Amino acid sequence: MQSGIIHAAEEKDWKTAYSYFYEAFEGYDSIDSPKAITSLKYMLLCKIMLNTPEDVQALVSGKLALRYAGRQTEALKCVAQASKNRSLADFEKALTDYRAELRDDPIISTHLAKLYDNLLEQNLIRVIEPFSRVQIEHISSLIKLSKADVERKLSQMILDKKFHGILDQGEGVLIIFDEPPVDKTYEAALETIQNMSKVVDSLYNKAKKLT
Amino acid sequence: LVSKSVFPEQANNNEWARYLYYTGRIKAIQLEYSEARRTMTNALRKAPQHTAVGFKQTVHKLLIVVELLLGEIPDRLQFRQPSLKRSLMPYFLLTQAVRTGNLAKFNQVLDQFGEKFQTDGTYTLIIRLRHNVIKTGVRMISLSYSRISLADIAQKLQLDSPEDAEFIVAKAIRDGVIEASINHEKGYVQSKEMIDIYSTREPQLAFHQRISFCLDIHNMSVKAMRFPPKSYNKDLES
Amino acid sequence: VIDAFRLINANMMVLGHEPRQTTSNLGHLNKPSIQALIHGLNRHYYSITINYRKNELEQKMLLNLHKKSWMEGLTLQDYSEHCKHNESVVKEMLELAKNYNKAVEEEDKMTPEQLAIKNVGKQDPKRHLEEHVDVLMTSNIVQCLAAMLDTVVFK
Amino acid sequence: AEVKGVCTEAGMYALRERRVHVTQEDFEMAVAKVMQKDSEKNMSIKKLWK
Amino acid sequence: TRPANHRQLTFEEIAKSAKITVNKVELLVMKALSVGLVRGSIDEVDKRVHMTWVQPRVLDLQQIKGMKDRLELWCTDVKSMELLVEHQAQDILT
Amino acid sequence: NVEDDFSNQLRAELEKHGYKMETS
Amino acid sequence: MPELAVQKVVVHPLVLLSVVDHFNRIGKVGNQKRVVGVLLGSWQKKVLDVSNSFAVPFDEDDKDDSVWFLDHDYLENMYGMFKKVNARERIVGWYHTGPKLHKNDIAINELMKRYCPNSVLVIIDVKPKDLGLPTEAYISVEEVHDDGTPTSKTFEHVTSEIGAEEAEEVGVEHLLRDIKDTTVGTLSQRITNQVHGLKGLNSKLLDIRTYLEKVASGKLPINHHIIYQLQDVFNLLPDASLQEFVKAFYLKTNDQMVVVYLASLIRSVVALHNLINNKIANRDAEKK
Repeated sequence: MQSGIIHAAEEKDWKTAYSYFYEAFEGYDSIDSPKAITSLKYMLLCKIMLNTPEDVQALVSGKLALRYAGRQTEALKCVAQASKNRSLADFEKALTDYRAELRDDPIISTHLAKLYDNLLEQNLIRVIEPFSRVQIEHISSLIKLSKADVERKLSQMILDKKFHGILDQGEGVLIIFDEPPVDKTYEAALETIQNMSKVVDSLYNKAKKLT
Repeated sequence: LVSKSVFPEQANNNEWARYLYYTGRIKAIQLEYSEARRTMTNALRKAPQHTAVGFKQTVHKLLIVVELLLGEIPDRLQFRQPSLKRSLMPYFLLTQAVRTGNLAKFNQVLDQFGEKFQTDGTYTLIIRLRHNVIKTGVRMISLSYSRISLADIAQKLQLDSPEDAEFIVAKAIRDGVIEASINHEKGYVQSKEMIDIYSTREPQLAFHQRISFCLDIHNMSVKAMRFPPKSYNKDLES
Repeated sequence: VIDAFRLINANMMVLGHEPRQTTSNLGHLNKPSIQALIHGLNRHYYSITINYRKNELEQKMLLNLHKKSWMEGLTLQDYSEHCKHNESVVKEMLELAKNYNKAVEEEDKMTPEQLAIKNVGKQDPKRHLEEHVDVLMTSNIVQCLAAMLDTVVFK
Repeated sequence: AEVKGVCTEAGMYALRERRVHVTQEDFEMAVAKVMQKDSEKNMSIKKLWK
Repeated sequence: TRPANHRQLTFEEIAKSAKITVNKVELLVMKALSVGLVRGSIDEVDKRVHMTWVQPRVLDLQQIKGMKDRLELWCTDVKSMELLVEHQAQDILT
Repeated sequence: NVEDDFSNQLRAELEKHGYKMETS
Repeated sequence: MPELAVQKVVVHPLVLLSVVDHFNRIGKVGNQKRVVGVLLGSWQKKVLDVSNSFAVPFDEDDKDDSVWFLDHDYLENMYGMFKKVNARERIVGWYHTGPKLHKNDIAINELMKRYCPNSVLVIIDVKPKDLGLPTEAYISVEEVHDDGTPTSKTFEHVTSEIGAEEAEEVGVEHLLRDIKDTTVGTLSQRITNQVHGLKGLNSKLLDIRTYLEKVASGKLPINHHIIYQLQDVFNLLPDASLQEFVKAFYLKTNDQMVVVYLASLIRSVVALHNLINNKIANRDAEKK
């Protein structure tokens, strides 16, 4: 349980940290330590960081995991749900009331920054999916976050090729391309053809003997 | 003489190389660069002979001026490999001049060097090499941008007049190698072309040329494999 | 594998009478199953000649397969399918390619057992890569050729 | 056998930490884990293997 | 009449003949695509109707004459093409 | 092709400084 | 009685063979007349594999429909007899000897249902023709007509294929002066298939075409099916489009060539020397 705190927070190996908290959690229930309550809270913190909000929600049940549940588990369950729906706005309002609980743990604090950025990216692709030649301002309203931050994020996404587009800063519009015509037939063909050029070089060397 | 000739198809490999080189210089004069380059290259591999040593320098020297005219601009690497780089050396300058596409550099270099060039059989061609340099400049101006002012182009290539740029651009479009429009009144060249090879009927053409070179290679590999066994079969072995 | 017997006694074979009776025969001998069968055959009357009464009308009936060849020669599949085939083959060809380099560099050996271990001669990259180029080429030609033929003709 | 046991124990630690390279940390825990095996060998006045 | 030879037709003529408004003619026409009485689309970006397929009204004498002359042209086409396919790859065909 | 490297290093540093003053 | 229990029909080489023979065997009764036989085979199988056929006497008029003779006795004696040898093989039905499907057929079929547990109409187009198959399969379907009287008996086509046991295939090769014809195989066969397809398509279009002329003038009925089919051709408007090529073939033969040459080099010494030995070899052989 102590190992997770260090692992998660600084190194950013959320998997490794999670596996450690789960080892404590198992051990703890058998005696029924209060420490068990704490451990369950951490597991949820680590998966939300990965941004699989689904698992965070599913694992907390009204069953067994209600006896290791707390206040933290309830703040964690809502922010995840908000992240799953792809609205930034809900997560942000929710986060204000909970902030006191978040601050005590260093693991969440660091994890929130990245999770915030992730929320913007997923929210963005959703806005971008049906649209084409959409105003940036329209996008800024849907995300409900500041215009500049949006322009910047939008650019990163183009680079990564998340939806692939071009952002026109000269007109206040974002150009969206959609549903690639890129085919696997072509892509597979590229790997093979590079290996062929190698074989011919080796063949020519042997050729010299024959001549 | 050529029109009345018939080369046997069962002539030997030295005989073919000599014939091909010599034929190659002739079609190049007529305005047929495409067959001229291929005939000269193949002669060198076909017969490595001690006769062949005297010929090789001429074949490469003539070959380079012959390529520039067809519409390919040869790369640097080719100069480096046959270790005859020095023989090739005055030629190498003429090449760097086409890739830049600037007219002014070409005329000076080609003149001083021109005296040497007379020797290979290049002199007749030499004049026509002038036009390739600009043709390469026009292809870059149209392709790269949409609209750039006519005056900017005039300065870059070093043409005599901004007026001179119009007339040359106007001819080039008719040939249809450029695929642009020049707007005389508006003061710019408009790029009508876009870079593609999947759009029109054209990916099929792209396959056609790739496949075409192959059909010849296939026929040669297969026939050649069989060829020692043909003599063994005649020698009476199964 | 068919044989004919009239079947006559053992003594007739032993004496050598049995070839006097058979005249107007050619005869033949085959062995489905060892010495025991040969002995059984000799005792009987051995293989007496079987001829066939056959002709071209009967021969034509047996020839057949499908008139349905009529629909099938023209038929070509969905374009997504054309792509599946092309992809599967190019992907396959990559795997074998790495062995191929060795193959061309070497293969001085001509002894099938030694070659097999040395340059992965058994599971050869040459045989299979050729086999692969040939399926892909033919498959693409018939599908492509049909699509175009149908277009012109129906309209 | 004990000395090799250090490298071998190290690998278990690298998986656990989820590393790809066996770090210094893996080795720290390994010496101490191997020292406990040694202690057992000595207690029993017979070899461990059977 | 017009669909068959060339696919598209204007939607403006059909609304005026109806003598009923544009916002209610579309409604019946959509219903017709749905059942399968007719197949195709209504494109309001140009206010035209693109018909993919049309039903042939049944037991009309005139239609039989119409299909016959077309059919003969197709028959020619098959024969013309067949000579070409055999010409190249004849060695391979045997 | 042509030797772009010799020319770009000298041009890029120098031209850029004048361009700073000239334009944004 | 069962005719609806067959989706697919497969025939052995035997049945196609057997029918031609029966035609003569009856005492050469033909012309206008036909010859029928029993088909013996399977049923209660979605696939119909007709095992054998044996000859039956028959006189047919197909220009009338109020006279035909069908031998009653043969069907019954043959069904009763066969159970002991094969309990699955029962009388599957009867073959008609061309040239095409008739309405004249429903009548003959009816009797066959009564006698025989099963019937099926396999139409073998006349005396030996064609490179491919000449058999079509039909099952008698009962339908309503919304203009006449419900319960009419007519024939609907079902897919015809072939198929036979291992021993039989082996027999065909022995007898025959080749093995089989085209349907798809080698590189050559696929191209033949294409040419086979064009002559075949052309035949189908003539049937429709000759019919329209006959319906328009000469007053053959107007059916919704014929008209539906024709209209679609115009509507679909297929548009020629890109793709399907490859260039790989050359590299493979080139790769094989280098190895092939190493083999010819070792071969050369023996092959070259052998030439002299052969001429001398012939003299020695003759001497001793």
